[PDB]
Amino acid sequence: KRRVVVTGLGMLSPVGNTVESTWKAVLAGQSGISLIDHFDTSAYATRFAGLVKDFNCEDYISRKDARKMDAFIQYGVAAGMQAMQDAGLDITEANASRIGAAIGSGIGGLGLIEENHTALVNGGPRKISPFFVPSTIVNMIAGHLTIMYGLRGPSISIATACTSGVHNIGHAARIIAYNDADVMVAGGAEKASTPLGVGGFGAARALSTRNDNPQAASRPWDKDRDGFVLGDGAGMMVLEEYEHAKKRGAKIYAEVVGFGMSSDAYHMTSPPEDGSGAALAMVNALRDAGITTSQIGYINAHGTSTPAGDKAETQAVKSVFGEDAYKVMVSSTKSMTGHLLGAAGAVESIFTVLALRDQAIPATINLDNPDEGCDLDYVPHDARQVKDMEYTLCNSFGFGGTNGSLVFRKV
Amino acid sequence: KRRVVVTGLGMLSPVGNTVESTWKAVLAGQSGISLIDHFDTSAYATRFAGLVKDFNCEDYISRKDARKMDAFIQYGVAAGMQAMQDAGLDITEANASRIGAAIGSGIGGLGLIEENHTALVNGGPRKISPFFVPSTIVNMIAGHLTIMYGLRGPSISIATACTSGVHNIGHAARIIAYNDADVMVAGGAEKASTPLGVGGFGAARALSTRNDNPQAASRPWDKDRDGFVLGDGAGMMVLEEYEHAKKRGAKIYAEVVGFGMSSDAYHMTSPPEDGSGAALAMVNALRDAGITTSQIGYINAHGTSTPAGDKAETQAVKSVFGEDAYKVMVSSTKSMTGHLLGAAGAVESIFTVLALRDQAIPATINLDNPDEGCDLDYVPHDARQVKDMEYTLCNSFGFGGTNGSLVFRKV
Repeated sequence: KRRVVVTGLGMLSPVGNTVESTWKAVLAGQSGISLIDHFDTSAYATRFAGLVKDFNCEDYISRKDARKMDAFIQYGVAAGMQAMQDAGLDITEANASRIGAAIGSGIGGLGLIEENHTALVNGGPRKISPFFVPSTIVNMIAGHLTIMYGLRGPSISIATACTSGVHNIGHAARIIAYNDADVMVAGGAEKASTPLGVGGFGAARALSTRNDNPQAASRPWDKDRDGFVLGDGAGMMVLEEYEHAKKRGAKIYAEVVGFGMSSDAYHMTSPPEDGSGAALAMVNALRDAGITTSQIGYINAHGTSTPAGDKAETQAVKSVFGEDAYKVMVSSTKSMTGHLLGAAGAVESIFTVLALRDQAIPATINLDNPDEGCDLDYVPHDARQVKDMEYTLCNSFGFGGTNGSLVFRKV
Repeated sequence: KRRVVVTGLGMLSPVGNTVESTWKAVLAGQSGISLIDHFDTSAYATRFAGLVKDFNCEDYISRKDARKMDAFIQYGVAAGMQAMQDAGLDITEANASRIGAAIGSGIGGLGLIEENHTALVNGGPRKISPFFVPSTIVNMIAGHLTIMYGLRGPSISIATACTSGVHNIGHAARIIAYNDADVMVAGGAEKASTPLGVGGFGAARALSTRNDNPQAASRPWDKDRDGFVLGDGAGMMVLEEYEHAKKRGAKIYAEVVGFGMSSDAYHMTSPPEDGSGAALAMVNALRDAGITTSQIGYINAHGTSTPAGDKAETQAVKSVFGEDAYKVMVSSTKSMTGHLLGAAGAVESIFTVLALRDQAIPATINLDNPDEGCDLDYVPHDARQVKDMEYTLCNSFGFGGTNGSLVFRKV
């Protein structure tokens, strides 16, 4: 069996423009939630979001090109480039066929779709950009990155809303484990903080409305949560077959040991009280790892700060772990970053990897008051330091009842 | 080692609302290209497309549900049911965890994004539909289907533009072969005949402009081809593990034996003149099959009717098959259907499977004059009848330079 490892990281988040800066901010509990100011939020019930600050795409992409790609692709490409240099692979003609990509997104280029539509409405079809389609569709990040680095291996893009990042990472490992690839760039990127994005989620009343204290709005498992907080960003991993990485002597962050999947088959947006589908996914990830519930130190929960959702996940954690539950620490970093959607699973899977490296677990900020049936150890306010920890569990449960989990092992 | 077979078919296309009706029209060489009507095409250079005709979604799903769906989700769901009904699956509780879905789309619900955006512009974020997000994002076809039939297994949605159909089917087989599921519903759906969709491809100058003779416009490998014709529809397959299929006495259409992936790493929309990316994908699908070039009877080519693209595919077939290039028959059904994008790989893979069943090969209509560097047997005008064919190859080469090919075996 071919073992798969993480040999390169890159990311853009609301609390940092690099991996390490974001990780520092995460451990120190700094919030990335700000007020939106790039469009008039007068009529909107929600006026804040987790935004990427001081991002200049001209470090990564010339502006001539950056005009041919929606912001979510710009993030994705940037984060991909970070991971590539972090990996330090040599791309040769004998290598190319064996290096590919698995990068997705939940919503994609909403921003550039809005632009082009207004242009169409105002000026007709001839005011539509000739690069409309390549700038907006979900798989164009991998499109840009493969071409940039001359990667000619398998290239896919899984779009499963909030489960994108996890699914992409997971299936990238499957592709490598199947011998179809030796190296994969995997992850997700998102920028749904647009008029339609904020408006759309607002119309569904899935958004928090605590405009008076934005950085306290995201409060998973707290009593006064009123919906999730929207966030932008991109997370990217370089996955590699294990012997291949050592033979070239790469820095090896962690091992991808388990990948489990399931669906709720319940409701399109809300999860089941029981959490059967979420539980199913973790059981599967664990079976894939050949590992028991009592070997897991930390669970990066979905933890979206939604009423129904946060309850479901806990009930699912209790169901799977039984009563290793209270011994195990369960934190959502979404208290800081907000919900990144398609990039959520990728950015959070990086935290679970870094957590193993540094043996430090991020806290769930704004957990001032436990909810009714929320008794587990959510690492309430400050980052713990733990020791001799070896297995991590990363969760994401997306719209459509799509569930996915990854298990990482310390190496 | 787990073998994967096809136990169910369902589809919606420009030439039929069922599989057998579509198949009939394809063998009879009927065109599905019509002039567009659901918006004013006065200012558009291209005013025709392959449209699904006489489709009523209330045949399949109630109008309240119908209301919360973009057209591409409606098509996908309808075809999903057809496949499930054809499969004759007994969904019990234990069974349920072992059945999932892998259904994608290249562009998704562009139509309803236009509608809600126009509403927003006219009335503000409070006139956005509360079902905006669940009605537009790509992975909601699998979402509805899982809920409908109580499927709790793995659920993904690969969004790789024109290659979506093939990647979804292929990875559905991988999931089954890896043992993460026993049954998988797979395929793609597309509805890009919208003002922004036709305008977007029109802006890129990739579309045909033969408005005077719409049904002769799609003419792959002809000398006077002037771009692809956009098409709509949805194709779906129920994939299943061989032992599981026989034990229940299933209708077995064929075997999924090979799956190849690659990327061009060259340009965002145009393919290279070789061949090389397309060649890689075919070679890998061949290797996956454990099979030689001389064992494949028919190639359902990508064949979009584009100047560069058609020449590239031929050259790709030359390099791979060598001496058998001329012994092998190569046809694109896009001559009649047009290019269905993310549903192209799905609907055509069905043609490759039906070809095995009936030992009949569809022609590529409008082939009046082969191009200069075209020397292969394209099945010029009429459907051919063949015997002893055991292997088929289905190709799809989509934007972003992502390539895929599936190998099917008669059994």
